[PDB]
Amino acid sequence: LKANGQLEVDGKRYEIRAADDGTISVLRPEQQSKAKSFFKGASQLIGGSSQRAQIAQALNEKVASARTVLH
Amino acid sequence: PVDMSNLFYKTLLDDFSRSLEMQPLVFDDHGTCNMIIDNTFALTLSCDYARERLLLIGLLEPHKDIPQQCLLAGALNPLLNAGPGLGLDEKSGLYHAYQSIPREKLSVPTLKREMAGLLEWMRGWREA
Repeated sequence: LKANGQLEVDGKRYEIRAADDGTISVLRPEQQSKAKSFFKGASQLIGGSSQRAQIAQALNEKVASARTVLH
Repeated sequence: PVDMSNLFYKTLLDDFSRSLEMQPLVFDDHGTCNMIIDNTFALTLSCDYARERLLLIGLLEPHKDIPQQCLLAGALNPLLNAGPGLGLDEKSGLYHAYQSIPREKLSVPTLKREMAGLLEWMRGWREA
């Protein structure tokens, strides 16, 4: 049930991992600070960030509810 | 009420994760999915629900002495071939690479192709 996906496209294979604090620590240390700054700001980049977050949080709640129906 | 059509992005992301044969990637409560690729690149997928588009956003790392004129030529790339763009974020002082995919055009192969495109663009800039 692996954490590391393999994206294959156009004769290339890329390893994908979710970016949590653990996975950031594995970057070279000289890369980590900018990566952290990038990730911290990324969700605020697009105009209308407040409203987008309100929508996202509501959708995720609905997803959690659908899971409860199954269980 | 909640506009359930806005779960389209999650559904796609689930299908992408299944293709990648991996534990499902998720959007957080800001509508973003942060990823590290090849222990090297920082990439985020961001849902812009209001504008019906998915954004692919990457951290660029140009040489400190790449002339700003070169980066501004790069900035025209979307016009030239509908490929990724770049710009400066003034909050962070960091250069960002980006691609937008309208909801109408999203699919698992399109997302794969566009992510690889973005990555190779990032790769080119980092070593230019």
